[PDB]
Amino acid sequence: PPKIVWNEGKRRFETEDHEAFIEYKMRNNGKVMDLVHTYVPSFKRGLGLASHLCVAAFEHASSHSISIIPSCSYVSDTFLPRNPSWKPLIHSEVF
Ligand SMILES: [Br-]
Ligand SMILES: [Br-]
Ligand SMILES: [Br-]
Ligand SMILES: [Br-]
Ligand SMILES: [Br-]
Ligand SMILES: [Br-]
Ligand SMILES: [Br-]
Ligand SMILES: [Br-]
Ligand SMILES: [Br-]
Ligand SMILES: [Br-]
Ligand SMILES: [Br-]
Repeated sequence: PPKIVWNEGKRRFETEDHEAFIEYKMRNNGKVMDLVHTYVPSFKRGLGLASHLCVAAFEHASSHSISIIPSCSYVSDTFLPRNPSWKPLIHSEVF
């Protein structure tokens, strides 16, 4: 898979070239990660990056016992339905 890094200073997981990313906001004393925006430029489409970015964010949340708000339409409309094994990470009140 493509190398994804965690850029805390920009609240994002991103490709190493910074061009594709998923941004988040932390809430509730660091217990909830709101995935607010996934961005893949058109020239980087077709590489699975949106999904790889989501996996990186979900793995981070899972490892840290953080729940997720899937605010981003990619996360909610595409990633989660296609990857339902990640659904338990979603804050229960979201769904
Ligand atoms: Br890349
Ligand atoms: Br890259
Ligand atoms: Br934050
Ligand atoms: Br917080
Ligand atoms: Br709480
Ligand atoms: Br935090
Ligand atoms: Br793609
Ligand atoms: Br993509
Ligand atoms: Br996906
Ligand atoms: Br799955
Ligand atoms: Br399902």
